[PDB]
Amino acid sequence: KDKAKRVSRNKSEKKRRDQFNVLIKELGSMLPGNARKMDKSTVLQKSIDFLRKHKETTAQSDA
Amino acid sequence: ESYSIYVYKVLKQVHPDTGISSKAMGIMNSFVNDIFERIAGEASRLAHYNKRSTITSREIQTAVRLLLPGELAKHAVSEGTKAVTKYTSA
Amino acid sequence: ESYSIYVYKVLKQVHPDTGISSKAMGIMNSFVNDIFERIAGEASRLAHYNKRSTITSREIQTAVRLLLPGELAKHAVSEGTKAVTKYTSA
Amino acid sequence: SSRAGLQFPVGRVHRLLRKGNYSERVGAGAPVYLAAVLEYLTAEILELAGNAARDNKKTRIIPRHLQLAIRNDEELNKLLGRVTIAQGGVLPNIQAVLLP
Amino acid sequence: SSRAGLQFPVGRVHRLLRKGNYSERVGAGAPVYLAAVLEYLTAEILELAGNAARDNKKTRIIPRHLQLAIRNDEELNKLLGRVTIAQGGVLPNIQAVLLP
Amino acid sequence: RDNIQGITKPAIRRLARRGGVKRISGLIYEETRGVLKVFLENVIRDAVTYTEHAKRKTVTAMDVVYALKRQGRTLYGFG
Amino acid sequence: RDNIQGITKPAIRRLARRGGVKRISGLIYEETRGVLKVFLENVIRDAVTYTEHAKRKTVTAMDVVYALKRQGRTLYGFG
Amino acid sequence: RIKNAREAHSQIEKRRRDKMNSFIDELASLVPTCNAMSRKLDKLTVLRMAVQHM
Amino acid sequence: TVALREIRRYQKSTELLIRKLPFQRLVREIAQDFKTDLRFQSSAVMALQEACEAYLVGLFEDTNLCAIHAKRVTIMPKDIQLARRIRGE
Amino acid sequence: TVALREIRRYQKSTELLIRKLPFQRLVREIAQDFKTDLRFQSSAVMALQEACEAYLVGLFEDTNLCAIHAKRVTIMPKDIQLARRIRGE
DNA sequence: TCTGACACGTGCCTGGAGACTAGGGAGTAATCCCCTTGGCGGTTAAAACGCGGGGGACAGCGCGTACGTGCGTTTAAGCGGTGCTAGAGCTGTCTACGACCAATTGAGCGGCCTGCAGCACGTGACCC
DNA sequence: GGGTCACGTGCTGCAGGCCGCTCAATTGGTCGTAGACAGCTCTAGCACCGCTTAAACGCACGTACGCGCTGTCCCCCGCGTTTTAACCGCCAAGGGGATTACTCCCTAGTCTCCAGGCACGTGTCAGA
Repeated sequence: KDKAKRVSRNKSEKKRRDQFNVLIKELGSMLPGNARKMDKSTVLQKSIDFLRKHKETTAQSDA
Repeated sequence: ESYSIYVYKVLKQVHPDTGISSKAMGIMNSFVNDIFERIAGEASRLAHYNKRSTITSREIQTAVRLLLPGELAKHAVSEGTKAVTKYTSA
Repeated sequence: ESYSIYVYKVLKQVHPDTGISSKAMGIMNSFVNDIFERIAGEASRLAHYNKRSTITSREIQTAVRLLLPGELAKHAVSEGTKAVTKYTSA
Repeated sequence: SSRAGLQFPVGRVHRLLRKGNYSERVGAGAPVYLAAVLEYLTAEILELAGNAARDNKKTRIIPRHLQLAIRNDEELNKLLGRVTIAQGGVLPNIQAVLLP
Repeated sequence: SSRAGLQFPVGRVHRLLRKGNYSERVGAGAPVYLAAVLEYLTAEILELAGNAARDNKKTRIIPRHLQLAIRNDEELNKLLGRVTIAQGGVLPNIQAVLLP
Repeated sequence: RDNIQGITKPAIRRLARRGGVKRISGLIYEETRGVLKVFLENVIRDAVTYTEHAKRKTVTAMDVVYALKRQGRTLYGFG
Repeated sequence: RDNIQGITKPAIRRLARRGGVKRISGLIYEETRGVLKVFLENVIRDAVTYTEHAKRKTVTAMDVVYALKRQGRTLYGFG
Repeated sequence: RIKNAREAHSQIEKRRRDKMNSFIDELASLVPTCNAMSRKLDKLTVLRMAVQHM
Repeated sequence: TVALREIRRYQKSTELLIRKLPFQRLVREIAQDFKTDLRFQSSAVMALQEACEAYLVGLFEDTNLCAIHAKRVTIMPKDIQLARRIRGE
Repeated sequence: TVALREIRRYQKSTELLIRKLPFQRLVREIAQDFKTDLRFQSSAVMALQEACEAYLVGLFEDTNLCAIHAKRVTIMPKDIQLARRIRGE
């Protein structure tokens, strides 16, 4: 019967996964050159490249 | 023994959202020990100079005034004075 | 109380043909008190560090080694050791 | 402590005052007076150290913050002038004559 | 003092150690050891001071002689490096660069 | 008031000479007086504090000796 | 033997830079090593003396703290 | 035989996690706010800081 | 140009600029002159390292000031010696 | 030539180089700042004077050395300031 | 011949010395655990070495002012003498607080367990 | 069959709660000393007055030192390349320190007694 309690814990694990999924959509949509159908790894990869580019550009403007 | 409990409580009262490292805490404990020795030593010397066998708030107050710089001396004395008056009353 | 009697006697035993002025003697008395405090202070601290309630010749001998320079310490320590040896032997 | 209104202990302070051969006798006010003083000084340092932490976006105090907090305060700097702080670092002071 | 072969008082040293808040207890041999040390150090100064008096054709020691004896002797000079001596005067030190 | 001026230029010259000084700029006299005044003020404040603690009206030699001693300067001959 | 050479010229330069030194003569390195050697000897000798008095064979941070403390130098964080 | 397909699947799934985790650490390093952290940030926090930073 | 950058860099950071291993050996090298076959706690050595750098840095600061007083840029042993003598060494 | 003879004379002698009444008034001038209507022992005041002169002599010696380091004979406040700073004043 | 210091003589009290007893502290012994010390292998960064150029330091020359030195005039400090009070020092008396000892109670800390949250892993579903 | 996403399970860590133990705080009682208060006396310090000598202050003149300017050479600084040590990670053994228990000795406290030490006065000697 106590196995039912695990469902709440399963929901908690799902909540963490869902928070990640929501942030992936926001993270991808907040980038320039937006594209659909990017997978989670691709969204992160393009986010990494964007931030490197953004850092490079602001650094390029100085010194 | 340590003051980590009391230091943390004071830190929370001043900075409710700020934590403290173990290294910083060790430093604060050394600080407190240092201050104690300075005052206790001077209070004893004052009693010696004045041929007294006991320590009272007067010896502590004078030791505080001698040891601390202008602003700290004034404020530390005020805190000591109230605590004794308040404790004595209660 | 003063050490003028003992200081004078020692001088006579070293230099029989000279004496000590009043000002010079006041200085020598100030000196003796200063040296006593320095050694006794360190001996007390050694007892404190090692959580001991008794001061013995060991704490004093160590205090002498810590306070005095090499050559002077060797001679001062030798005299202290001999005095105890002679005393306990006599 | 409770009646004194202090966070810091008094009973151990009383113990420490009578211990160590400071005096033959200790008055009731002395442990209390001192406990208030120790708490006061502690609070002042913690306040400044916390500020140093905030200036660097930290929520946690480290030895570097304690060093900065003290040396920037002339009363504390004098009081602790002979004190070395582990991992405290140094102030970034450069003489003007050395600059181009 | 006679038993120890000392000129300095043993009882007085014991009393000072016993009643100076240095510790709860004092060992019987401690006063003897210390009295010998104090006597030795005193003798070192007196020997030099007596020589200083002689070098000035004096038969009596004055504060200046103590100053001369102390500051010429390195071990004593370090020991009394921060001591001020009444009517001690100063040593006649002049820098060569100032001379013609 | 103004007893620091009581230390005349000749007084400074004598002291400077005792310290082995051969030649003196005109600004030394004022700098020296400023420093001396501050030095003395610190010593007296401690001596007076001792007198006040004892609730005395008269400052004694021991108040001075204790003041100098706690400052690091041990004095022989005055107790 | 010869562990003082283990502190290399670049190490000396880094220390001098922390001290705000812009330009360093070639004689500094030897002078600096001599100065440090004296400092270490003084602190260690006292720390060892404390250890010996306690009849111990292992030197602890407190022996160092006592050695420094009596030399007018205290250290927070190490005890 | 076909049992290997499930074993391969669990290894593929871990490889996907490892690739994402590697990117999360790299992404965190590019956000200045992460410099204030001593401990490694959790997956959700790093993504949140990246969008907050942008 | 580089020296100013180095000063800023080293003043900003908190880590030791000396090497730890030769320091540990040096402590024994010296300590053995007082007593042989000694054992040491690592915390004792670390305490020494912090004190040693702080000591030398303070001397460097005074040395630099002495050179500046003489209107010079470089530091020399003569500047160190003046600072040391004034400080009682 | 005159300065060297004066140095030798003042180093040779032991008397106070400051007039007493000006000194006594200065002490009372200061002491009144802390508390009014004070009384002073003469020996206490003389103890202060001896310490004060000893202090200045030490200051002058270091000041002179600083001027010498700078390859100068004349002492300036600049030299005093360096010596005082090095000694922590 | 006089003044100050040293030596000699006299008187009184305190401290030191000697004697005795008990408890607590110090010293000694045995056992156990952790840290330090010692050794081996690999990788990366630091240190060491070499080369070229510029700036800094040192040396030399010239000029002017401030400082140093001497003389004369004016003033204060120092020395000696006179007068009075408050504070300091000493003695005696009385009380409250602290110390010492015993007895209780409450809160907090430390350790252990439980619950919740987080991280990693495996399986199923969906898409190609 | 491969890759991604979604769902559930297993294990670990942190926070909260509970249990057990200790200390401090609290409460109560007794005894003595030290501190506080009161009274009395004397000295040193403070205040005031007068005179003389030396020092300080003011004025004038000249020199040396310090400052400013110019020129030359060497060392240090900066960069690049090569070699070694430092640093990092992993593994093993022994000794010292730490912890616990037991025994013995010394000092402090208490008690008793005397001389020397300390202070004061006189006489002689050395220096003035």
